[PDB]
Amino acid sequence: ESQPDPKPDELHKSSKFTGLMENMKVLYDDNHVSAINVKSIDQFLYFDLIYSIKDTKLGNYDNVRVEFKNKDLADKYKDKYVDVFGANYYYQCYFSKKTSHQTDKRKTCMYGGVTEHNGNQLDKYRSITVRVFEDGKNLLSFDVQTNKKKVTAQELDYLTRHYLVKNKKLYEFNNSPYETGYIKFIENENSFWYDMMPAPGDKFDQSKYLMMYNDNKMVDSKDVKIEVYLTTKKK
Amino acid sequence: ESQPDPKPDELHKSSKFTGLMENMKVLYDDNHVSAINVKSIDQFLYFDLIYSIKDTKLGNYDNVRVEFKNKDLADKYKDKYVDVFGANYYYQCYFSKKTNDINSHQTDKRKTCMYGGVTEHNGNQLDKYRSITVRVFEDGKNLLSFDVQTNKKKVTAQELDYLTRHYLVKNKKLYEFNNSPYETGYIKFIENENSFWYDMMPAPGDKFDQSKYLMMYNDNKMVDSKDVKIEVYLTTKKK
Amino acid sequence: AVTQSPRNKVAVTGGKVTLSCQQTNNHNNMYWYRQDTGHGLRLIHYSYGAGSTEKGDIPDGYKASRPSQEQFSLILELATPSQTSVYFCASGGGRGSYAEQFFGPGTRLTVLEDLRQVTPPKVSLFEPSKAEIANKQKATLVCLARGFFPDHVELSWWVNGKEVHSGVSTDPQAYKESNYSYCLSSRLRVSATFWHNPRNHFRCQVQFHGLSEEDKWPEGSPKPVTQNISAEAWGRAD
Amino acid sequence: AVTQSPRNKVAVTGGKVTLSCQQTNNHNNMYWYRQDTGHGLRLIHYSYGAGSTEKGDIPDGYKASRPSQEQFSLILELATPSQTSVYFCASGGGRGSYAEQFFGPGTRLTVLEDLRQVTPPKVSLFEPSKAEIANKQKATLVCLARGFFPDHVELSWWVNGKEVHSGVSTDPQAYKESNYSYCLSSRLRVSATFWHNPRNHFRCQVQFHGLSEEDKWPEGSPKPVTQNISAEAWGRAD
Repeated sequence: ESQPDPKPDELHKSSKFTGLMENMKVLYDDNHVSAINVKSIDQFLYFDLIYSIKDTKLGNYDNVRVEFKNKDLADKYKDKYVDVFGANYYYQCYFSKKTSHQTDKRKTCMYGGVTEHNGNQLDKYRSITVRVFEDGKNLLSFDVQTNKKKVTAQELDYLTRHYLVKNKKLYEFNNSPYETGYIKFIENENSFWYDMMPAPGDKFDQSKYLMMYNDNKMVDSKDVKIEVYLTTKKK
Repeated sequence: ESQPDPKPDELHKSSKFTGLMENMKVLYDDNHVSAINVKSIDQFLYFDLIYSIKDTKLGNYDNVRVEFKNKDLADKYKDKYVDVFGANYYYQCYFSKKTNDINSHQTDKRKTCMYGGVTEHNGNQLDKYRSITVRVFEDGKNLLSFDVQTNKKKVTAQELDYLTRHYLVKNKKLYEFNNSPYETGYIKFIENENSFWYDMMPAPGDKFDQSKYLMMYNDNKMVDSKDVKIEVYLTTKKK
Repeated sequence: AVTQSPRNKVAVTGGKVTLSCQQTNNHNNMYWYRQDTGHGLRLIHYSYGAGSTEKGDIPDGYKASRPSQEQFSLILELATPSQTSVYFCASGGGRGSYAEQFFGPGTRLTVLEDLRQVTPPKVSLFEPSKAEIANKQKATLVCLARGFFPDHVELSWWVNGKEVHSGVSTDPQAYKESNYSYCLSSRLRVSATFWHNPRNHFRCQVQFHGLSEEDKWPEGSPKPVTQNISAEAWGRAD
Repeated sequence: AVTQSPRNKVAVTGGKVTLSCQQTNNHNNMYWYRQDTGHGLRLIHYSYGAGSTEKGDIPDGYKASRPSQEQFSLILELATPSQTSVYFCASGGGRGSYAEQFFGPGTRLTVLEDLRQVTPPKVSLFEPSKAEIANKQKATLVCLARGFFPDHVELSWWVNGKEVHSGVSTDPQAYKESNYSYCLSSRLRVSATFWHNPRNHFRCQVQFHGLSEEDKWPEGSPKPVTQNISAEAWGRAD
């Protein structure tokens, strides 16, 4: 482990949140952004990149603003053909307005989720394994596919939670069947985790939560073991 | 007496009315229509007359539609110089619309309605203001009495009634926003041997129709300013 | 524009119900309220934008969803009599900032424990008398709709094929004449000569909204798919 | 348009308060509502035309008057704490028909049993740091008003003597920091270069509404007749 493991009393208790879990749920539902082999078409601020990605299905957007943790990340991907994938939001998705601007009609926002296209593709779809423990008891386990060599943690986080939402009711309209939960991404000896439950209060900010993905943290699809730890509600 | 006096169990009981007495009070507040030496400028229906009476104060109207009990009353005053005085209303005041292609109308902007309140101007004026007396009895006990001025020989009951209830409102809180301090009440207009009375309280229910109430004035009932003794009988609330 | 779907709906207890709202104002904020005679207009759930769902004054027993900028739905998974109310949708400015919001026509929803309780109204034309008071006229024509349920009705007056408003005195809201039956009256004051003119035609319309094609009717009995009922008359002699 | 007078008002218990409403729509109906966090928007009194005043959901404790087509006043003769709320006027269509009504800007009314409780705010400028998070920027400058009572306040941003709206994030509504004290925040996200430009002038204005000339200020203590407070700063080095 590299990042100190979450101590029990460090995790967000879902019961302390009283403001509709539907805002979290929505992020890990069937909808999300995905682009393959595309180049940025504009930029709002030094730390973001506007991608022409149309919502082929729902039709909610045409352009996606991808904000990063710093200017370096943006410049690094600016005018470079990459692949995009991530949980997006609309509420506080403020960007451009009209030409650093561009963008006419339908738009959404996200963080990180950028990876190079060439030299990162794989013939056969990789299959990582998720070990979910419910009060330590590892009752559930499933596989998460992909075909990128250096896949971002975000793409895996979405893929993992998605399964849990549909099969384990991870997130519900108003709350969750779990008190606490965190997803642990382990590579070699290094490991990092993310808190799956919202902060205390009566309101959830999708924008601030997702901002945890702005580091554009990538993981090696061959050296990754994912483990989800959940505590149930003591009914 | 001519009109049989109001039998106790015949008067409206204010407590049976649950719909804001303000709608009644308003009819007897400082505001009312008044026109001196004016002729009608149009007519909506055979039973009404449109006059050009501008509300110099509140500016709530420019034309006043005076409705009558019958066509005869209208024709009688149609194109005759008169004086107008009465408690008007706005809510259900529909009239004319725009002088039309079949409908005899007009009236451009701001308008109100009323019933009767018409008297000839010439030969009806008095140099000095006549002063009638009001005998108000609260449960028989004549505790209040005051005078009502006027300067017409043949003054309408409506004008006196308004002038009477008006004083009562400001000094006895006859009509309040929600209700009244009195259970029943009626004003008795006695001329000579002949006499008539008016029920001062609204009909039972939760809504007061000003248009229907004022309609009791469409007869344009006049009264001799020298042969009139006004008497108001009110019943207090048993708190 | 803010459109609501459906406009009227009667459902059984325990059934699922979803009310949709479509706006064309490109508003980020959208709301779902419920009007109740006694209570005012209460906010159930609102939205700040697509994918946003916040709870209002009374979220209890209601879910919602803002799939896009133009759609915001109110979901009742376990419908109950308590949810019988007229619902209003809006869009625009901030919560509590009505001057910025734009409302929809409203949706009447009634939750009953048996659709077979739904019965169309009985409309009739009447006429009072001065002998019936020591007052004056009160009102000429009278219409009375009764025996209907639920109370999804609209009453109107049409003299000579044209809708009138002058002299119309309709009941503020239908009253219950029994456990499962509503009543509703109206009055039309016209001129004596008008009523006495045998050439004039009067009409009292009553629009009842019961079950529809989307409603699951218990096969067997006749499905109450009635609509507009009228009571007509002509001017009578002097 | 629908105008409300006054827009803010703090009164003492037992005092008489009158809220006026002016419309330029030439609408027959006019309404007076009160919004309360918890309950919805409740009708107090309404009108059908000049001289008409009908009662709504909650008439108890209030009077009204429709002296003309353009005016509908709300009157509180014996003000009670219970009447503290935001009052909304409206004009237009019928009762319950929100799609036809036009609302006014609302009136903040607070009924206190002691005007000595009124206190102006304390406005201050701050600056956060990325070190406090593992996110990105969040917000540049931060403005916070606290220690004021009641909650009659407005916060705005003015960079270089010109009001801005880009990057402004103000609290939806002032929160109570104690029994008789409120709080309110805002943040202004500007470019690092602009912030680092020592020639730029930033300002956060806060409009606090308290006692006026009409208010019976119990003499002696200084009368809380404060108004617009400002927190200003310039750009700092790179």
